Amino acid sequence: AKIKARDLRGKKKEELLKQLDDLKVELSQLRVAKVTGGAASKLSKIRVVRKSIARVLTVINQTQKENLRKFYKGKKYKPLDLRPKKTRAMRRRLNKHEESLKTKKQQRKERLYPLRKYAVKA
Amino acid sequence: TKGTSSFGKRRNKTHTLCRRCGSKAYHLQKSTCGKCGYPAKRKRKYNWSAKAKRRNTTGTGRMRHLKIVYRRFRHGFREGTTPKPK
Amino acid sequence: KIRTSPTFRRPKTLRLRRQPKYPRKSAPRRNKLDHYAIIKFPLTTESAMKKIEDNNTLVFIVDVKANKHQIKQAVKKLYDIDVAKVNTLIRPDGEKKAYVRLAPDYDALDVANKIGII
Amino acid sequence: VKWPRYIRLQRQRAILYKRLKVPPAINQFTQVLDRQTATQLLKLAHKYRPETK
Amino acid sequence: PIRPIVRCPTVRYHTKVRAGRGFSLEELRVAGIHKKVARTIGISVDPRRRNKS
Amino acid sequence: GAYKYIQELWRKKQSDVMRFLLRVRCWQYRQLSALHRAPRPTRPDKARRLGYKAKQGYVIYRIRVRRGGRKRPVPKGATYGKPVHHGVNQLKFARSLQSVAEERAGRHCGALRVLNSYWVGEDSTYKFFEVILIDPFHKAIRRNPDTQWITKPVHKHREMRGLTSAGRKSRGLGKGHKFHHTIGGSRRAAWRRRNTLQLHRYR
Amino acid sequence: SSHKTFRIKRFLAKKQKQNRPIPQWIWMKTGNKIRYNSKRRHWRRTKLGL
RNA sequence: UCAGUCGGUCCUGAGAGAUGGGCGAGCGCCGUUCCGAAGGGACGGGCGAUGGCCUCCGUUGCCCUCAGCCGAUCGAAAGGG
RNA sequence: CGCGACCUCAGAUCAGACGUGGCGACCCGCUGAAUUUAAGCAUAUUAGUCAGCGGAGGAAAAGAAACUAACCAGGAUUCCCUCAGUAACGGCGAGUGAACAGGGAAGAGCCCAGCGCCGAAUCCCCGCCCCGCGGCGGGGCGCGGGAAAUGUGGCGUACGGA
Ligand SMILES: [Mg+2]
Ligand SMILES: [Mg+2]
Ligand SMILES: [Mg+2]
Ligand SMILES: [Mg+2]
Ligand SMILES: [Mg+2]
Ligand SMILES: [Mg+2]
Ligand SMILES: [Mg+2]
Ligand SMILES: [Mg+2]
Ligand SMILES: [Mg+2]
Ligand SMILES: [Mg+2]
Ligand SMILES: [Mg+2]
Ligand SMILES: [Mg+2]
Ligand SMILES: [Mg+2]
Ligand SMILES: [Mg+2]
Ligand SMILES: [Mg+2]
Ligand SMILES: [Mg+2]
Ligand SMILES: [Mg+2]
Ligand SMILES: [Mg+2]
Ligand SMILES: [Mg+2]
Ligand SMILES: [Mg+2]
Ligand SMILES: [Mg+2]
Ligand SMILES: [Mg+2]
Ligand SMILES: [Mg+2]
Ligand SMILES: [Mg+2]
Ligand SMILES: [Zn+2]
Repeated sequence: AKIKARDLRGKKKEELLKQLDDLKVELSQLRVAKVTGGAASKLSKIRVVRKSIARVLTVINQTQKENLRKFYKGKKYKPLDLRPKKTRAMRRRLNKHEESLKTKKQQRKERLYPLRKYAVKA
Repeated sequence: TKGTSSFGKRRNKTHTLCRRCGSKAYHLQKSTCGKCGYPAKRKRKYNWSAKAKRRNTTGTGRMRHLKIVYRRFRHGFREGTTPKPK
Repeated sequence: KIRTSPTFRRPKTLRLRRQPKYPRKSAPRRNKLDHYAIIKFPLTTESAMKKIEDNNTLVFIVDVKANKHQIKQAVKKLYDIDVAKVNTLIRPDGEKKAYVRLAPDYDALDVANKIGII
Repeated sequence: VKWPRYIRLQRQRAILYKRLKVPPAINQFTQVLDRQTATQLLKLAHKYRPETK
Repeated sequence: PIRPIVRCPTVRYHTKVRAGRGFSLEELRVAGIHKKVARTIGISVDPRRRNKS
Repeated sequence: GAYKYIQELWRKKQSDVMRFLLRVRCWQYRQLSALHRAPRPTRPDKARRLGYKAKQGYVIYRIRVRRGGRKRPVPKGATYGKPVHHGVNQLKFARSLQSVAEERAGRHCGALRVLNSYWVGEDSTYKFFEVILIDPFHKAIRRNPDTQWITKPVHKHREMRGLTSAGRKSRGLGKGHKFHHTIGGSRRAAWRRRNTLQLHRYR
Repeated sequence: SSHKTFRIKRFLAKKQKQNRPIPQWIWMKTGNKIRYNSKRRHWRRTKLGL
């Protein structure tokens, strides 16, 4: 019937592949029917099959990339596609740890002379 | 024979379509583009033709990635987070 | 050791190969040009049908990025039919029309009427 | 042999040192300690080597 | 912060008193206030001011 | 301290001891190319007082600049205008040759940033400068708070904006009665501020 | 010219496919003001450039 | 509008154009062998590893030895092919 | 002859990073005219302006005196009013033309080299273990590698310091 992604994620890879190829076969024969000239049912079903193929590929890719980043979750060097894709300037920006590093000179300066909380009577 | 008869020898084009700017100005003999300067790594751009500059700017074409960056900015470029499922 | 040639050239040094600490791309890119997307749809023109009924061949419409070897292998895998030769041209509309001459054992009429085109 | 430019440079520099009138403040380093005294000094210096990491 | 009493330099305005940049180090040391704690408690300090009066 | 003796010696350039070193260095540098990297600075004390520290991430580039003035890049004559602007031969560039040296050194090494530059030798037709470059993306520099300021994008290409020691001299700025024509952002900023009509709402 | 290059032939292919008329079912839309295809090209009036 | 055999694709002509270098405030320019450590090749021999009936050979990894070229590269649907 | 260091220079599809280009209203550096005015025009004026080149940021630049003053003295930089169409420059012709002080907006100060004192007391990289990791960091174990004495780090900078 109407295939949806909720029950596709639990499916294993080989079953998804052996469903994807059947979707490809059905799309191909629907294309053949369109070229020959048939009823509008096949023409309408062409869009449904294409979207179903797209949804299956999306699920397969999401599971594959999720497993990849799960594998690279704890490692130090990770592939560029798995790295966070923010703006170039933000990536080149210093991190919070480096920008929070404070030299001993200003550390002891803040120690000896902290900013006080004061008030003046009218 | 300066005019109409001279016009009859137009049979070998000088420029071809540039592979960077897309306009038909890529000089073959010069091997350079008169519209954007394809061999030069810097896009041809002069301030004495404001109309020419405006015809091809950042906001002219599709903005395939920049308009995505614009809508990501309003959320601060979130990464790795998804809305809570039902 | 002594030098015979009066000219000096750079000595050949040892150079190693790539051993990255991480792959540049996490996974290899999926083959978007598979055996189903290489061929789009067979033609149903009267000229094509006259060709399949005489020369024992088939006509397909494919993308411009498909080689004759790729077309032959794709047809063989999709329809289990041996291919004698392939002749490809690019139509003025942009699509590539491929004539697939089958092996003498197979019959184009039977293949056509069992894949749908008739 | 047509030596590389760097080899040629580092050799003709020594040639220029031997050619030009080197001032005494610089040429004083050319006059150096003899071999037996040098190795005796190294033997003495080997006793007070600094500690490694 | 608090800024000191200051009179304008020129002859045109030597009869008027304005607000200063900060309290001088000599004034602070007479008052027994450290140069590093004065800013923390909210006292303007500039080390360039002299005291010829 | 050795550096005190070194700088005192370097201040006596006209003596024979330093003159021999200057000519030997000048000849050796002339034999080399126009732009090359020196593994260690020629003048340690001068580099240190310009900001160089002997740590990973700082490099020295010894660059050569053709000595002389600047003639107008026009055809043979052809100053098509009033006789005031006919000057071609006796024109002078508005920036020092040191500023030129550091700007092309920085242009060549686009990944690194210019800190300072100094003078290591000169000839009739060439003058030699050493330019100090910082690698902003080396962690030994980025993780050090007192020198991580150069890593910020604000200091991008200081030499081409005129922010180095040589560049600031050409701008003609500083406190004093001698620099009234540059108070504000710069000389051009001061002129722009002066040459405006501050038309108020109520006039 | 019979010795067309691949890029030029592809460019001509797109222009030919663009030259077809508007289908007759479109102008029945509600927010429609397209009475005809005004950007049609004829090989004797406009030479398409190149 | 269907090609191993028809052409392009290959080569180079007049020319054009990077690297080295030099110049230039600078986009860049000059220059084409000139102010260059310009060879990623190999008959053969030796060391070591693998596969196949480990015979003999192939792929290699390392070393010895030998080696000129003229300048990367582009440039003709009437030149060569 | 060879072996082993140091120094200068190469080759790397070597491991890990960075720059390339675009917009360019505002900003920084350089180059930079002629229209026009002077009732002509050559100095001037247009004008450090247009054009041209390079470089960024969310602002930029500047910036804490080799300062202003000559008074009973103020005290970083920047912007508004004022000084002022003044001093002054100008075929002293046309025209050009600031700054000080004063009132406000804002207001925040600092850090090295050098001289010295502390066993280089400093820093980087790779291997392993634990923790959170979609701003790759913290702790521990490596007679692991390296930078550095041709000078890293702590004290310390003209207001004195040790
Ligand atoms: Mg310190
Ligand atoms: Mg021509
Ligand atoms: Mg430009
Ligand atoms: Mg004039
Ligand atoms: Mg000067
Ligand atoms: Mg045949
Ligand atoms: Mg050229
Ligand atoms: Mg060719
Ligand atoms: Mg031919
Ligand atoms: Mg690598
Ligand atoms: Mg840029
Ligand atoms: Mg006039
Ligand atoms: Mg007039
Ligand atoms: Mg006139
Ligand atoms: Mg003037
Ligand atoms: Mg002027
Ligand atoms: Mg000027
Ligand atoms: Mg401009
Ligand atoms: Mg700034
Ligand atoms: Mg000071
Ligand atoms: Mg002021
Ligand atoms: Mg003026
Ligand atoms: Mg004032
Ligand atoms: Mg020190
Ligand atoms: Zn173009």
